[PDB]
Amino acid sequence: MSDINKNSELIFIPAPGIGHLASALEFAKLLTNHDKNLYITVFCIKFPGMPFADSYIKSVLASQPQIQLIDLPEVEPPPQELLKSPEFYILTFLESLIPHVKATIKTILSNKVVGLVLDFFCVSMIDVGNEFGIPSYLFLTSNVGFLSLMLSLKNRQIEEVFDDSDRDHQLLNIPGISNQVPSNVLPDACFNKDGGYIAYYKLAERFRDTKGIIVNTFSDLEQSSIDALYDHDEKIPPIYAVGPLLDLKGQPNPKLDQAQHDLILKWLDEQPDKSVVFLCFGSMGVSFGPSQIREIALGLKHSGVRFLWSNSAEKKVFPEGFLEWMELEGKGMICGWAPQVEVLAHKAIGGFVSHCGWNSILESMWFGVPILTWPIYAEQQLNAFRLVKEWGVGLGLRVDYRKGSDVVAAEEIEKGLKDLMDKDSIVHKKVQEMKEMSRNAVVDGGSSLISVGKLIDDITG
Amino acid sequence: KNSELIFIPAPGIGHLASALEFAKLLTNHDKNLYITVFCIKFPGMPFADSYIKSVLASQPQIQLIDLPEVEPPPQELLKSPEFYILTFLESLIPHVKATIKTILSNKVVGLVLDFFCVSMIDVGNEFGIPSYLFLTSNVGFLSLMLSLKNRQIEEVFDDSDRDHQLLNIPGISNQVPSNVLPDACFNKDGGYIAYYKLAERFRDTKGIIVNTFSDLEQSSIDALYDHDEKIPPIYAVGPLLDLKGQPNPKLDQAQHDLILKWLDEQPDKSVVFLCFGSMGVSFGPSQIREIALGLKHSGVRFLWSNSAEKKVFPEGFLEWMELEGKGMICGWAPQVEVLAHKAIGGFVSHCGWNSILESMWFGVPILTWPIYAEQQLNAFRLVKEWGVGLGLRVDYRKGSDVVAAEEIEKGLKDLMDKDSIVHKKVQEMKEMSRNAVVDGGSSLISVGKLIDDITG
Ligand SMILES: O=c1ccn([C@@H]2O[C@H](COP(=O)(O)OP(=O)(O)O)[C@@H](O)[C@H]2O)c(=O)[nH]1
Ligand SMILES: O=c1ccn([C@@H]2O[C@H](COP(=O)(O)OP(=O)(O)O)[C@@H](O)[C@H]2O)c(=O)[nH]1
Repeated sequence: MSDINKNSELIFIPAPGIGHLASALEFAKLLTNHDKNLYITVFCIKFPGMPFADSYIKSVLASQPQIQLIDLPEVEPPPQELLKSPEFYILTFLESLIPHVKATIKTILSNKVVGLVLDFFCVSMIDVGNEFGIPSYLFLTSNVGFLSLMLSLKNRQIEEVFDDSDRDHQLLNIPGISNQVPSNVLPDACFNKDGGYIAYYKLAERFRDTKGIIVNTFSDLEQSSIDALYDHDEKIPPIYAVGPLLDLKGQPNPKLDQAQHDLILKWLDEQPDKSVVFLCFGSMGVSFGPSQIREIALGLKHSGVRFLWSNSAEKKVFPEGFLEWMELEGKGMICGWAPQVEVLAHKAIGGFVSHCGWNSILESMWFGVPILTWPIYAEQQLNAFRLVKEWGVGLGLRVDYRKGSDVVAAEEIEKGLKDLMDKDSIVHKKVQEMKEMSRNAVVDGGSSLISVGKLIDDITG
Repeated sequence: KNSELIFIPAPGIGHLASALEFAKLLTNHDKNLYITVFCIKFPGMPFADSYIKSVLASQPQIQLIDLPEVEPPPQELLKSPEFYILTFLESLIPHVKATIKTILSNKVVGLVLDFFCVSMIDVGNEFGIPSYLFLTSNVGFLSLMLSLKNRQIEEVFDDSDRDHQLLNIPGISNQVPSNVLPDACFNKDGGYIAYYKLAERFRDTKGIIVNTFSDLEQSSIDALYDHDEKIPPIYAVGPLLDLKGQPNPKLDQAQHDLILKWLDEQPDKSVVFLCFGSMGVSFGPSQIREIALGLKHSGVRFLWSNSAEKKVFPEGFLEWMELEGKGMICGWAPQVEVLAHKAIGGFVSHCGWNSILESMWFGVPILTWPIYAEQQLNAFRLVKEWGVGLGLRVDYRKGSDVVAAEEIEKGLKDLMDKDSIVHKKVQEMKEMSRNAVVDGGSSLISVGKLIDDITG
C-alpha cells in the first residue's frame, strides 16, 4: 500500500533542439535522483529537418530506470512562409501536435500521473492536460529576466507590438529586472509584427495557468528578481529555482568526429593556462555573413590571442592567407561544432566570445570563464545586457546586436578581446565569485536542492 | 558698351573652379562683358589664392575680390552640412552688401549666385540688381528643389520613413524612390530647412543656369516649363569642365608622374579607376578591406584613389600590388588626366556631378557608389534614366552597412564586360557631350541667349 501510495508520474513535453532539451533532460534526472518513486515519461517531438533525436536524448539519459521516452508521430510542418517569425513558426508547429499529444496521453494515462512539465513553447498543451484533470508546470530553459518580460505582457494588448521606432533610446521598467531595460536589448519577437509579438503574447498569457514555474537559474543569481515579481503580482504561481541544470559531459554530434574532438582538447593541452579565447555562437548552425567572418578573423589575428573558433563558414570566405597562417603557427583552430563544456572546463580557456544563449552562459559561469558578449537572437540581447550591466560578470562587445545589425569591425573586436583577456579585468573577481555561487547552489543543502525537494513535495502531495 | 556681372560662388575651390570656367565661357562670348568673382574662404581650409591665379590665365575680363573672413558658425551645426554652410553664407551678407556697394556702377547688370548663395538675392534686390541662379548640379536636382514647395517647412519627408515610398517629381520622368533622395531631405537637424529656404527663392531669379546639356536633359526642362509658368528661363550651358585639373599642390609632380607612368604601362581600356570626390572622408576600415578583396579577386587592373591608412588594408594586399603590378593606390588624383588616359576602361564613382560630366566627356563607363549630397539621385538617373552607368548601389549613404567584396567583384566584372549594354550608350553620350559646346551646339546657343538676356 505504501509503495503504491508513493509512486508518481510526470509527463515531460520539452521543445526541440539542444538549448531546450539539454536542461529538460538534466531536470528529469535531478527529479528522479531525489525521489526513487518518481517516474517520468518524456515525449520526443520530431522537428522538421532537425537533429537531437532519440540518439541524443538516450545518450544524455545514459540509463535511467525511472525515465522512458515516447516518440510523437511526425506531422506536416507549418508553411515555410511563417518563418517570417521563428517564434510563431514554432508555436504553430507545436499546437499542430495537440491531437497527437492528447492521443499519446490517453494511451499511457494512469492515476499516478500528477502533472505535465511543459517548455515555454508548449504551454498550449495545458488545455490537453486539463482534459485529463492533469495540472501543468512550466519549465523555463531561460532565466527570471525572461520570465519577468513575459509576465509584463499582461498589462498590454496583443495588438500593441513594441515600438521598432526609436528603441535606440527607450528605457522600459520591467518588474523583476532592477535596471531600466533599454528597448534595444529586447528580443526580436517583441518587435515582430509578423507573428513574433503575437506568439510571445499568446504563450505568456498561459503562464499563470500553470501550477508552478520551474526555472533553470539559482537563488544567488536571481532571488531579488523572483522576490520583485511576487511583490508586484501575487497572482503568479510559485517559482522554483533548481539550476544550474547542465550537461557537463556533452553528447556526440555528427559535425564532430572523435578524432576532431580529441585533437581540439589536445591542442588546448599545449596552450598556456587561460591564454585561449573560445568563440561559439549557439547550435543553430547559421554563421555570420562573409564580411563579418573576415572581420572576426582579422581581429583575432591582430589581437595576438590564441583561439578556438567554432563556425560553419566556407573556406573561400576567409581573408587570403588567414587559414594558412593559422595552421602554420598553430596559434588558432577552427571547428564546425565544438565539445563546448569540455572546452570551457579546460585550463587553457581564459575567455569566451558567446552569443549569450542561456545554457552557454550558465556553462561559462559554472567554469568561471569571462564572457565578451555578442548576442544574436531570442532573448540573448537581454541576457547580454544583464551579464554586463546587472551581474557585472561580462564585458560588452555589443549588447544590442541582432540580425540586420551592421558588421562589427576588426578594430572593435580586437579591443574587446584585449579587455576580455586582461588578467586585471574587474569582471575577473566577479566571475570567480559567480563560479563559487553556481557550484554551491547544487551541493547538498544548497539553494537548488532545497528547492527541488520542496518542488517534488508539491508535485506529489 | 561694357556690362559687369558679379559672381558669388559657394566657398571652396571646387565651386570657385566651376564658377571660373563659366566666367571664361561668358567672357569668351562678349568682349564687352566683365566679371567680378567674390571669393569666400571656407571656415578653416586654406585654398586662399593658390588655385585662383593658377587657373586665372590672366583673363582681362575677369577679376577676383577676396571678402574678409568672419567667425564661422558653431561646430554644433555640423550635424547638418547644408545648414552649416547656409548659416555661414548668411553671416556674410553684410560683407557681400558692402562689397557690392563699393564697386556698384550703372554697368552692373546682375548677380550670379551659387545654390547655397541664393538667399543673397535680397542683397541684389536692394541695389535693383537682378539675380541669376547658377547650379553646378543638374536639372534633376533643380526639379527636386522646385518640388519642395508642395510640402511644409517642418515636413522632413515622412521622417525618413523611406523604403518603398515613391515620389512623383515634375522634371523627372521616372517615379523617384524615396531612398535616393539627398541626406538633407531627411535631416531634421537643419538639412531640410536649408534646402527649403534656398529652393523657396529659385522662382525669384531672373534665370536659372545649369551645368548640363540639351541632349541630356531637355525633356526635363520642357516638363518643368509645362508644369509651372512661374519658373524663369533655364539655360543649359554645360558641360563646364576644367580639362587641366587642379594644378596645385604643384611641386613638379612627384606622385603625379608616378600615377600617369603606371597607367602608360597598362593595356588600353584595362584599368578601373576608383575615386570618391574631393571632401577627403575615407570609407571606414572594414569597407576599405572589402573593396581591396573585391578588386583583387575580380582580376581587373585598377588605380584606386583613397585616403585610408596603409595599416587598414588586408594583409598581403599592399605587397601584392607592388609585386604583380595589377593595381596601385594613390591619394589625390589628377582625375581629368586619368579619365582622359586610354588605359582607363571603367570608373567607380561617388557620382558627384563634375565627375559624371568628366566621365561622359571622355566616354568612360561608371559603376555607381554614391555617398552624399544629391549623389544617390545622380546615380539613380545614370542607371535608370540615361543607362550610361551600372549600379553597384544607388541608395548608398553615410550610415549604410558595408558593401561586401562579393558584391563589388560582381560589379567590377560587369563594368569591365565589353558586351555590357552601357558601353554603347557611353560612346553616344561622349559625342553628345562634345557637340554641345562647339559652335552651333546647344550650349553655345544657350550662352548667346543668356548673355543677350543679361546685357539686353
Ligand atoms: O558548437 C557548439 C555549440 C553549442 N553547444 C551546446 O549547445 C547548447 C547551446 O544552448 P544555448 O542556449 O547556449 O544557445 P542556443 O543554441 O539554444 O541558441 C549549449 O549546451 C552548448 O554547450 C555545443 O556543445 N557545441
Ligand atoms: O582625387 C580627386 C578627386 C576629385 N577630383 C576632382 O574634384 C572634382 C569633384 O567634383 P564632384 O562634383 O564630382 O564631387 P564633389 O568633390 O564636389 O563631392 C572633379 O573635378 C574631380 O575631377 C580630382 O581631381 N582628384
